Amino acid sequence: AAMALSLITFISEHLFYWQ
Amino acid sequence: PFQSTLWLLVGLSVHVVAVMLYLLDRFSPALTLSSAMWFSWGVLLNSGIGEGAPRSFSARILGMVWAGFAMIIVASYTANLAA
Repeated sequence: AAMALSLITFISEHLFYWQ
Repeated sequence: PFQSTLWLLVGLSVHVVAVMLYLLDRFSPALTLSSAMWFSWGVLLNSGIGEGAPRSFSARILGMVWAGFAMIIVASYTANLAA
């Protein structure tokens, strides 16, 4: 469960940092 | 206190979770692959080998609970011999 929620955090950080 | 099937399943867990670190170290928006193996191996064995402090939240957010995985598995061990 934690590693599944890990990927979302990285995507959210990457997407937010993009803009 | 353990069966034959237990070791070969927990043993393969460290490497399959170690590799997740490296993938999260080469897409950061400062850990090498070799050091990642040490950090994953060390925490379960409770030994101060090298330094494996990672960077970035996503790579670190796994490290939040990965150490805690050492707690439960080792904790149940002493529980058995008492039982």
